[PDB]
Amino acid sequence: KESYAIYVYKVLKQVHPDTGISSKAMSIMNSFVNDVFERIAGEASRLAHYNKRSTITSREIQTAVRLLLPGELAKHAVSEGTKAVTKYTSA
Amino acid sequence: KESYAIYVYKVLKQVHPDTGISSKAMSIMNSFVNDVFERIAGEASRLAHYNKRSTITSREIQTAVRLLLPGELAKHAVSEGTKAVTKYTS
Amino acid sequence: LRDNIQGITKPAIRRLARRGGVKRISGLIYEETRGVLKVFLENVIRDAVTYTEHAKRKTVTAMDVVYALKRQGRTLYGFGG
Amino acid sequence: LRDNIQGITKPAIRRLARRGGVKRISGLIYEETRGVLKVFLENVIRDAVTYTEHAKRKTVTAMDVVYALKRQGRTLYGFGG
Amino acid sequence: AKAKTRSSRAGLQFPVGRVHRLLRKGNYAERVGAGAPVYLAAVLEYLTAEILELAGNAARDNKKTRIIPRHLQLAVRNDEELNKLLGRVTIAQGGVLPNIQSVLLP
Amino acid sequence: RAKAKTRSSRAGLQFPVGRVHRLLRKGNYAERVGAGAPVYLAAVLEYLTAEILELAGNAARDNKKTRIIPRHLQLAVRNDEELNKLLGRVTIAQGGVLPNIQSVLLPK
Amino acid sequence: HRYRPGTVALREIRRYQKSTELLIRKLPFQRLVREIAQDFKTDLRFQSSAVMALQEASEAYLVGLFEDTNLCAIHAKRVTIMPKDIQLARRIRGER
Amino acid sequence: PHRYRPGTVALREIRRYQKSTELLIRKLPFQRLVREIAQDFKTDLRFQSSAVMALQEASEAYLVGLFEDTNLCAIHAKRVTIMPKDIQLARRIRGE
DNA sequence: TGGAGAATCCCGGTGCCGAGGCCGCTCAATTGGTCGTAGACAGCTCTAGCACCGCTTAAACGCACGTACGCGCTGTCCCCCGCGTTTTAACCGCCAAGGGGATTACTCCCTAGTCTCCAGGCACGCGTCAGATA
DNA sequence: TATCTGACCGTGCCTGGAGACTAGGGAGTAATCCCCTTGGCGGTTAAAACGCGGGGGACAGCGCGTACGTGCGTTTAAGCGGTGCTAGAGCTGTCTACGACCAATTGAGCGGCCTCGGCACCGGGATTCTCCA
Repeated sequence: KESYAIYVYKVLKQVHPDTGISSKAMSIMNSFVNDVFERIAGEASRLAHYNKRSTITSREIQTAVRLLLPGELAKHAVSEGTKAVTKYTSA
Repeated sequence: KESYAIYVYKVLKQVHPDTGISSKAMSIMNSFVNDVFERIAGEASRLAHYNKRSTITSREIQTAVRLLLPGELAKHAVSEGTKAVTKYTS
Repeated sequence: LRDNIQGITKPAIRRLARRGGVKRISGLIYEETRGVLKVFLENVIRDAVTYTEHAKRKTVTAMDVVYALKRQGRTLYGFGG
Repeated sequence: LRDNIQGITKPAIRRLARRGGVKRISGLIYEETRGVLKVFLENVIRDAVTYTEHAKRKTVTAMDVVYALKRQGRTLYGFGG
Repeated sequence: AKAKTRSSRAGLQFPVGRVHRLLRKGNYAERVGAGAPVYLAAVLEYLTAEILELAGNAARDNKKTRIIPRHLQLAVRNDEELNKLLGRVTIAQGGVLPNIQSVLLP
Repeated sequence: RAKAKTRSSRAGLQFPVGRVHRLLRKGNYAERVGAGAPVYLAAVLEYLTAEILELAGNAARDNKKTRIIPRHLQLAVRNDEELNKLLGRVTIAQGGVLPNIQSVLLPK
Repeated sequence: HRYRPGTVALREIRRYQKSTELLIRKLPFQRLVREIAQDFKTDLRFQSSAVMALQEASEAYLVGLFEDTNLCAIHAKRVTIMPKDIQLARRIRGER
Repeated sequence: PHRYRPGTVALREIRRYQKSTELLIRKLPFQRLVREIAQDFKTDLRFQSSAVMALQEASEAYLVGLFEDTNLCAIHAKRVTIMPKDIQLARRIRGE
């Protein structure tokens, strides 16, 4: 079985260094990550099919995030996403 | 641009011979056929992904029709699809 | 198995109303709440059994219930996905 | 462009309430209805603007509004959807 | 040999080939079976026939021989199952069902 | 060959770019997947995970708990407006409800 | 002469429940759409069918909301609709 | 003896059941209800324990949200007691 | 406003089980090279969206008057809450078959892929009949 | 009932569906194995059912005061028609860079194992806290 458990633990230790987490909260966070991934991937697929594109790009995921997430969350998610794409391209 | 206009008109002349259909009504019927197509195809795709299957078959479409459509509509639609599939195979 | 809707007892509906913030409950609430629960459980269980029968299984797994709940927009985190 | 919410007049809101079946209307309904319409139009128009700026267009199409309403579970027929 | 359409083999009016193409390029599965477009074409033809039946009845109730969007709206909201299938759907130029509550009437 | 550097490390992310790419290609979303799309999606997923986990840790600190239970996740989601809008149709199992008694229910 | 208060309202209810025409004037709704969309993108164009789609969706949404508002007003033993009925209906739907 | 006025124990129960997070329906009657509903769809059908727990969690969350909407409907009619017309109005506004 | 009983919070001790860390390894991610096509970019055509003017006419707006209706108040009775008591069936622990979910192997039939070709479906012009107004 | 204006079947091009063959891989079927679902038995004890008093709130009646409904005259700008113009939607062509694909390598994550501290639980005591005089 593949899960997002160790990455959620790494993000938690980055954010809260002395706060632990239980197994049920891990199952909820894994389901949250899977649900958000499915939502953004489905919206980006629908965006690619609307404009006669056979490719999902970072632009597709960006406008899917901007469609799905509310205002402050959308703006900040665009901020770290564009930062990550910029750092991936530069190195 | 493709549309289901001639097929909807054929079904209408099949069941209501002395009855035409307007252009906006035809656009609504085309949007209805597209919406039901997208619903059944998406549910069948999700069913295939849940069962670790790489094909969409008549079983997936039948289960999608059973899931989406209400009771008597689902029963009659499953009967029509099974009749068409058996007539196609025969 | 017959007449198991009486297993959802009146103090259970009282506790569920207390969690919702209901200070005072009338006596005809319980039959309506039992009917509402039966309608909801029928709607979820029918889709779960359909998902099970497509898989050619004899057991209703938790993911079938999760997919049934996601079918009518009632996503349930904590049981798999 | 300013003060354009007042173009949704009191007889227009009255006609919408008469189509909805409302027999008697308060005087404070109209401001509330204009605010609800502004919120709904802001949501749908923002989604349609995002759809028409993803395609690198400066014209909002009818299919953009159709896709935006289909996203919020308000599917609109008769416009190529 | 002579070309026979797959809709004629299945005894349908809706195109099996177009539904098969839209299933193949719609990105639903890697493979698409032979009976799935026949099944989905039959289901779509049946639902079209049901909507057009009730719309023709609503048009004949108003002494009109042409179906307008109002007749489709009356057909959808007058049948319980079709209203359940089309509950979150707005039909343009459709209007509403005529309903007045009992307390509003004198 | 050179040293095998992870795609997550060269984008500065903890979430896996490679797993996100392999779930995007096998999810039947498009015929092609771009290179920067899994990076962008992993960044968005990591941001949302950190946003929920910060408020969940704050809720666990408010209840004097070192660990995070589903109640803390429910409090974190429903006490924030944007996370409640994102997760409005989502039931958190073993999560409970917010404390809310109406003003007219309380005695005068 | 003068009718009793309520029968002209019932005649208007029966008139507007059998028609399909749009009850909001086209130009004020168009200007409201261009006023709202100015906050998202400057110098933006609209097709005519996009504005008609927005008008049809907005009219259907307001009519359904006023139906639920009327049920909320009837539930409180009233015939006059008030803003608290709109707020209650929008909360039960989940828009507030 | 000592008696509390009616309403104090109710508010105490509201506080202690909104502070808690457990399941308020007994497990075995819910399991028999689930099995007697499922036997009308397919006979000789088994159930995982996690499926019944997931059904119980979804059912409890649905009933608690419905009772919140029912309570706000009852407050809208200048009442404290909830009645079946409140549940019917809430389900009609949601669309059930 | 003072006081008795009840509930609620706080702090100290116990122990237990699940969370956090470590280890071998295996398989999925990474690196290097190739190749074909998706889309980026430039260019042009022609649709159609924007701005403006006149007018005439339906719709909106302001104001007067009156009545239906919202709302506050009062009374009463009935229905539900609080609490004590009895019963009952839920909850936990512990076995025990045994049906069914999961895994592996194999072998075969179904479906993608491609060449060809031709006929069904789409755009368009011509004929004309259905709701609408008077 | 009389009349009207557009909004509704035949013809030509063309492109995508059909027929046919080949390859290959997904899936169906047989065997098997270990988890886990179901059923049963017994104690126990917690919770549900039942009964009863009483109080407070739901509901009906009633008066009043005001705020919408209806109607009528005046204003005003929506709507239709027409003209003009230019942004830009949409199609076509070329090419190039970027993603699919494949083979070899390798280290990151996953299953298993182990251990200890975070927290549920129990109880004495302070601290509200509700209700009655």
